Amino acid sequence: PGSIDAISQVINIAKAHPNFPIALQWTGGRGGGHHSFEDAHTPMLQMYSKIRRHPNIMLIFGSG
Amino acid sequence: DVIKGKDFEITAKEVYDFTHAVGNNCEDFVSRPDRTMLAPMDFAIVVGWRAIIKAIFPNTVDGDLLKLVHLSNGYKMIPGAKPLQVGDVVSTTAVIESVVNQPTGKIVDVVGTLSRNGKPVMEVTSSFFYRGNYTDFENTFQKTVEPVYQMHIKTSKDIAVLRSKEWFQLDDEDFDLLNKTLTFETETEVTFKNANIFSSVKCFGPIKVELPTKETVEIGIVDYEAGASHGNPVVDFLKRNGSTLEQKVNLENPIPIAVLDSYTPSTNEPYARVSGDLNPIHVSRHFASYANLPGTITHGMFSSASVRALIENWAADSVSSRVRGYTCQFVDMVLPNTALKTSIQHVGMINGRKLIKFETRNEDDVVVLTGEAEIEQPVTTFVFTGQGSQEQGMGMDLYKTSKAAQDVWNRADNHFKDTYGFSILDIVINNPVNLTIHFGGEKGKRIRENYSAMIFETIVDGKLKTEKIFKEINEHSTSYTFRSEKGLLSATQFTQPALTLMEKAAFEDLKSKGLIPADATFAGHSLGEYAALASLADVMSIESLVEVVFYRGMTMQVAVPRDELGRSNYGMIAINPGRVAASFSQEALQYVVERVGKRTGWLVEIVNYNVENQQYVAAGDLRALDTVTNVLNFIKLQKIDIIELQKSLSLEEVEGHLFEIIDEASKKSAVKPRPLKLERGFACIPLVGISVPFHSTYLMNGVKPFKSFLKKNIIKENVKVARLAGKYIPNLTAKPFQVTKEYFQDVYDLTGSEPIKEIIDNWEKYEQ
Amino acid sequence: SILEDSLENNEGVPSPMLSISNLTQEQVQDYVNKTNSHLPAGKQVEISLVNGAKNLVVSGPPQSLYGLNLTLRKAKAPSGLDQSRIPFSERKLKFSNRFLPVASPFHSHLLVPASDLINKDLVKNNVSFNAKDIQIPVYDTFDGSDLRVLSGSISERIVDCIIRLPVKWETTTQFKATHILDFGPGGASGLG
Amino acid sequence: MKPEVEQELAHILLTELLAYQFASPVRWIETQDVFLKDFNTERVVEIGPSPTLAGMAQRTLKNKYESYDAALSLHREILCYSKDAKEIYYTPDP
Repeated sequence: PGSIDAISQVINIAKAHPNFPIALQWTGGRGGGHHSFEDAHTPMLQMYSKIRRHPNIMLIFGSG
Repeated sequence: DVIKGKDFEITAKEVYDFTHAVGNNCEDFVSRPDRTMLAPMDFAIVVGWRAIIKAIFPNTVDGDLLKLVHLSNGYKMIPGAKPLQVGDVVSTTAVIESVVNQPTGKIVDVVGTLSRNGKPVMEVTSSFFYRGNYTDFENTFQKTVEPVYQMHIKTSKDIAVLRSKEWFQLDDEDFDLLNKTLTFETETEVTFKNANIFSSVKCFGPIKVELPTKETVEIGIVDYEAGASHGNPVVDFLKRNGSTLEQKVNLENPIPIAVLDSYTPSTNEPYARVSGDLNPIHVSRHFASYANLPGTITHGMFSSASVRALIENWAADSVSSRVRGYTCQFVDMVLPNTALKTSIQHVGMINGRKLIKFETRNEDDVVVLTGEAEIEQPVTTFVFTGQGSQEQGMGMDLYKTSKAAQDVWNRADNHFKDTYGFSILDIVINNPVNLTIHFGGEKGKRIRENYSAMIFETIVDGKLKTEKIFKEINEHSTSYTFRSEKGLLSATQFTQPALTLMEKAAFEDLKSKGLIPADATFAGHSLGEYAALASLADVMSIESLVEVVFYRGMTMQVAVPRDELGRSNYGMIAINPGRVAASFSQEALQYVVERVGKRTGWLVEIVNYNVENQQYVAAGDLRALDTVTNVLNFIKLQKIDIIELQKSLSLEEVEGHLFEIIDEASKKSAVKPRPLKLERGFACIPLVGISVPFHSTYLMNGVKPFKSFLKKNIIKENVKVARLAGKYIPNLTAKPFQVTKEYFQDVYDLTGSEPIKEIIDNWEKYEQ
Repeated sequence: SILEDSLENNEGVPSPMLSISNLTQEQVQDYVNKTNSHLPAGKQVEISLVNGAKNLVVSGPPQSLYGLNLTLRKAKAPSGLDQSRIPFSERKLKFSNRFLPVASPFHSHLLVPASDLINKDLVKNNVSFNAKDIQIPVYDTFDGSDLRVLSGSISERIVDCIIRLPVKWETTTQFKATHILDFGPGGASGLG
Repeated sequence: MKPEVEQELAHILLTELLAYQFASPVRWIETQDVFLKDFNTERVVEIGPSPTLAGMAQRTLKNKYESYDAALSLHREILCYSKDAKEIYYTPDP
């Protein structure tokens, strides 16, 4: 994911199969190569609680 | 006999009680911190009730008070009077206007006049009805205020017929009625003696004549008197032989405002207590039942104040101040706990106020209430446009539809034809490339002298250098010719009349539709200030206007030395301090222009201060304009914050700093050909057309010849002070016209004028 | 006219308490300080509730709160602006604001007058709260403190705490606990 | 002050203002501020061929009355006789 909506999408793929490991690699806008107009903290700061109510989501911070 | 009431102090709490009784939750009446409490115009009835109701009591007006009926009641605010306040002490006076025996019963029309501090504040109107069969005729009488009749004395027999009537009685019998317009403001007082036959008929009022200003002056009297009459001859005459001026003017289509839901109170005691109407009919079932009513009828007065509140809220946007007139017809009765959809539309105009009509029906869909209200327009200000935007055919559409328009144009077009030999309508209608006047027969020669007397005076060091405006027109000239490669509509001597005319016409149509607010403020931009003064203050005739304005243009055309091809040594530049730099302020443009003024010893001054930090206009020496336009271009590409360099360096330091910048650009334009062609800038635009540095100090010598021209056209008697005081914003001063020592001084300061200086100096000419 | 406009601009039906969301307490106070600049004492609006982080509640006369509402209306941005292709820093403030369901300006200078009068009344009936009698901490709305550790009248405090003083909700919920029980009005739209 | 006297005076003041207006500059910025702020006009109507003084008073509002207007909840309406007939004569569509 790279968007707040994108994250929310992953959360849905998560409910999809609650027993399956999903590595949500939250990248930021300050990464290398491909980009994003997005801040690295805001999205995560904002989605964290919801991301965390799904045990199958392995939250991984990247970029910078 | 007049009925005197009682003095009445409005307590803060009498208001609380009344508002809450009728259910008026307007904030103007609720005690708020740092505001005086206002009293509802409805409250007038609480004050006058005892003075008014007394009027139906005398023995000569014998009625069965238990069969009494309220027909109507209204309040009219006398103009200029502020609304009732919590502080006020109020004297009430109830005169009983008309008491007439009708087929069905006796009718009494009462008038209240609530005064405050000597002055009258508002009028209250109530009419009551004693039902029954009356022969009381000896105690019956009727006064009515006849509408104003206008009469256009066109012919010689017309004036003959009028002198034929004994009631037509003017001051100087020698008055030249021929070709004037008369108005007849009549009141007719009648007393009955029989069923249909009048006992006596009085009919009096002033006769007035229209002035060029369209003001009306008393010329004489209507004075009719007759016993054993049968009809009113005077009114009949004026009806058939005149037109009836009604001050109301409908809109095109009624405009719906809102449909609201109302309710009558559970009990009537609350209203009765605040109002002083202890009439048992409304409160005691056994009295209601004895009078054969449907029950304990709701106070017709409640519905009056209840509905009024709705009008107040939704039509006046809850600005108590705005409603200045309300009136109410009690169509049918209402019991307590009835629901009332009352609807409100905007129906027309009267004297700048919105005419509003309403109708209230009940649950059975029966009309119970109907009245109208006059409500003030939002604060209005009129600004009159100056030259530059004139288009061919401008406002010619309105000439085709509006009568007001035609009269304005035609009066003017005629004056122009008969004194200068051209049609301003033509020039406007089809922009003519050229136009020759021909000094034909006896009338041709009359015309040319009016051309020959065009003078441009120039007081230079005591000396008065006067020249003919029209050099060439002389005793041997057969014609003159105005020229313009584009079209004469854009040559100021015609442009100005055209503009003034279009505007004055348009405003007089608005005035005719009753759309001009009384307290509106006005201002004009250069030229438009004459149109503004004419439109709102009628300071001059329609002809006087086009005259002054036309000479003002001939004057401008001649005050500047000209070429062979008639070229100008001057011009105007329109600046935008914003475009130079976001840093470049007003003091910055002033500063810069004042330096390039002093430095080059040329002429640049700021002429138009139009929009702060955005639109300015400077005039003067074409060379000085080419410097400023370039000095400016430099400071922009240079990014020179002068507000910052003023802090860091000294006055003399930055002074010299741009004195250098000036001197490198000033060399460049002095070395340019004869009548330098101003070119565009980054924040400078040349005003194509203009050739005179007007609204600079340059035109200071051409003042006193115009200052006489104006005095010969703006007569003392047409300057009504109130039309200007506080409403008129000049251009010299930018402060609302006041005839005060204070104001007079500011004018001297901005101008230095003899007539003024003496006046300031000996202001104590106070006493006649 | 106001009610009309406030309605076609998706704001509430003008009342004495406006609630602004996603603005700094500092940010909010800024706009109000501006609005209040142009008004007389008796018409001014203040922060009533600091319900949370970027959640606040301004309060005053409805009309002057409507004025604040207008100054705000220009500073914001259409909700579906899609600033996803705009660099983060460069984007525009998106934020919510609406009038609240209440007839009176609580916690504002408008009510200070009724303060002394209410207390004078509370005495003329049996009512008072002795710190001896309260059995469990009652956290002060402003302090976050206990109302028992109080020199003067506990009654008089909670009167002035509802009528004049702001509610620093997070600081007044200083305590630590496993569980909070909401007995107050309004299901899931309520304080809990 | 005596009415006739007031006239006589007010008259010459009026004629003075008009005569010298010729030379002195046009203080329109100060003027607009008089009726915009001192008077708080809600309907400023321009009577002319095109809307020039209007867009003038419009810019002035954005440039200076941005905040004043908002707080004081005053809706201002700027109308040119040229283009805004409907709104001046109170005659709309449906």
